[PDB]
Amino acid sequence: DMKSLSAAAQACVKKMRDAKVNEACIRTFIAQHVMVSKGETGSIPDSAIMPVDSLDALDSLTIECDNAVLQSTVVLKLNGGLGTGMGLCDAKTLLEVKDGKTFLDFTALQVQYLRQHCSEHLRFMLMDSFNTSASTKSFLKARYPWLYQVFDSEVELMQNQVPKILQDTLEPAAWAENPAYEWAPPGLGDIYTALYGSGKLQELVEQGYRYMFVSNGDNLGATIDKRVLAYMEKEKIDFLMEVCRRTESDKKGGHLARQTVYVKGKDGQPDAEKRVLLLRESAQCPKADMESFQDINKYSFFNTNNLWIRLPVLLETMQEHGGTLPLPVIRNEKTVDSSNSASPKVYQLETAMGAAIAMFESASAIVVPRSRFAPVKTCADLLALRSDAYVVTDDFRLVLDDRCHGHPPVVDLDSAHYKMMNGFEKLVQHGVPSLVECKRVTVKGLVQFGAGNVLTGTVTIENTDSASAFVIPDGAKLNDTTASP
Repeated sequence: DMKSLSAAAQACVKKMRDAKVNEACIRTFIAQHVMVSKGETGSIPDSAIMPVDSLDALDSLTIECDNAVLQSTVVLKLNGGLGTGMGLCDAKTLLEVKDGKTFLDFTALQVQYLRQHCSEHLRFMLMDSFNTSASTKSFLKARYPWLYQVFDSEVELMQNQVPKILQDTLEPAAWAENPAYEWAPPGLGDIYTALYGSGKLQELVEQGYRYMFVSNGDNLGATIDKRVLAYMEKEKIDFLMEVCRRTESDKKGGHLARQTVYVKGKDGQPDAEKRVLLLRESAQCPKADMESFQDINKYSFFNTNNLWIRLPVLLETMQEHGGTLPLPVIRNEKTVDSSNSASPKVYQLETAMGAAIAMFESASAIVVPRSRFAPVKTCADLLALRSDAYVVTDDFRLVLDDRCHGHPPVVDLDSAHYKMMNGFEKLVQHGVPSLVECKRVTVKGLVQFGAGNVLTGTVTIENTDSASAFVIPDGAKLNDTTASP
């Protein structure tokens, strides 16, 4: 808290103040710092948690909220990330997904739709990083002028940065070579801090906003559902997390868990127990416990990052904690320069947005279909979306064509040539093949689609000479075949 801080901590405070990091962020970080200095490692072992047996599901819900609720609703999209995994040096949300629209186009259109059809007061917010801000703003200025006019004052929330601290001392790392490396984002849990520190949460609450839907900017599936709001009104939920069933491909990703608090009586005469939901990511899991962490039957619920928050409760909670949300610290072990392994060893302190599930008395989780968690991880994914296996709804949502029957075309793309965006674009330079009526397409080696290519059933296009490009001709219809030169 007040100093009454250690020298290491004060040095952190000093560096942040000089930099001039937001005070809420300083308060939040320092509280983490103190924990770490008292021995907190952030580890969550299997002994400390129980699995969650069952949860309500979205599919049970039919009732839609009315317009008046939406009027009190804020959409916040996390827009910090770069497109780096796909070779894209820009905000990930600015990647073109379908029909020449970005993720951000779809979100902005969805919002406009809600504003047009339900509620002009529904608010839209972006959480940007320093890396993404200018580009996002320029994109709006061109394409969404209404957002642009309010960008600095209403839309944009800035992510904080926090100092890396040396492992032995907890004092700020120094890297004369590159001073930026001294800093890191804090990461996703920082949203609460940013919202509080900026004064935005207070502003939102005072204007009468009641709900926030928070989601990844890169999740196409994350769209406002009116059922969820009605459910929140009805059940009086303060924090709601959407989860999907954890599949094998998610076994290395964050799961739901529970703990219990037994409150002995305590002059009521009744011994009470409360369930507490929490999130556990792999960085919190001891090696000994990892195989269990990876048991998808046992921990079957995966956090989507679609979160619904009752804003006044969040504010009141932050206020009751010295203007913070005291999320559990994740204390990563790193080197100040990650790539250089002789750099000083550091702790990078982060929190998870999802981890807020533990902070509220009225928190729950709801099982949602996988369609609500639809990121683009690979150019193979992008291929499927750009294809006619997907259609755009009246309200600007992306959904599978009916003919798919809930099954996407499976796309296998050679990572020698298509891992990155420049490579991918080249493959589709003369058009995107029709994949709707296609179960699987595999592309091996260097290929270019023709215009008007239609793939049916299972198709492989293989070119085995890497000094060549195999070009499919216009009109090609390939059904249940392998094509090759």
